[PDB]
Amino acid sequence: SPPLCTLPPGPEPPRFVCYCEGEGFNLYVTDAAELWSTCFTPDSLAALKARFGLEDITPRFRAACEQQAVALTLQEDRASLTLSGGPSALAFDLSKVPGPEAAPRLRALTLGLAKRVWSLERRLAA
Amino acid sequence: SPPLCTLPPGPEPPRFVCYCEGEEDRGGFNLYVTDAAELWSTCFTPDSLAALKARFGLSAAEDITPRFRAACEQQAVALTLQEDRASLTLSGGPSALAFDLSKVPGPEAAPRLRALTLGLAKRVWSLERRLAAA
Repeated sequence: SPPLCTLPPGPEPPRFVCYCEGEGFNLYVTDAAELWSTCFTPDSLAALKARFGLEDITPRFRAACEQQAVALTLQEDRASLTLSGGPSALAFDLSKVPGPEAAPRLRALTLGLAKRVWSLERRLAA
Repeated sequence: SPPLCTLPPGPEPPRFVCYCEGEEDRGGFNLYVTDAAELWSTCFTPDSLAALKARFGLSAAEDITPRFRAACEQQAVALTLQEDRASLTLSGGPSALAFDLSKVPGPEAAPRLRALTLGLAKRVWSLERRLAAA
């Protein structure tokens, strides 16, 4: 079950979603109109783990999502996503994803959430 | 929590979401179907809702939401697209209900989809939170 979380974590309406993908591995955040991504190459991911020490990012991110310990800074075409939980706070630089690239991902994201809801509501009934 | 389902039912990747709104401030009922690119709605008026509920022998004070919820549960929802227009069929129950949908305009459709994506994610996070307990 692909981890994600929403911001603000309050009862206020969520204004952003943060999620991640396969370990092509990446972090994403969107306000559902624009999409920001870490945009990792397999080289720069290792560089990141190395700067930070490792060797899997997903569990740290899952852990921050559960704790609602994710911090988000957005200015323009650049974002930063911060993970608190582990030994060192983790920060990620994100760049805005061009519309034609972001678009099929946003489409797939929404349709995928819905299938998760339908499915989760099934399971919960059991 | 608000009823929805995805199509196609089964293991294949979803191409469409069906959901509904209203019948709580209580707002008029509408059904919405989307491929997450375009949005369609029942675009009900009070007259058209009465006329639909008559077309299939339902009453004015009757909520439609429970039957839609029942179609969603059983994945007994049928969809047609002329692109220009749509049909939705509910077969969750004893009697089938068919709906005419038209395209929702952009300046209204766009903010509804954003809210849908974000709302699902809240729902997912909350549901997945609510599930770990049992």
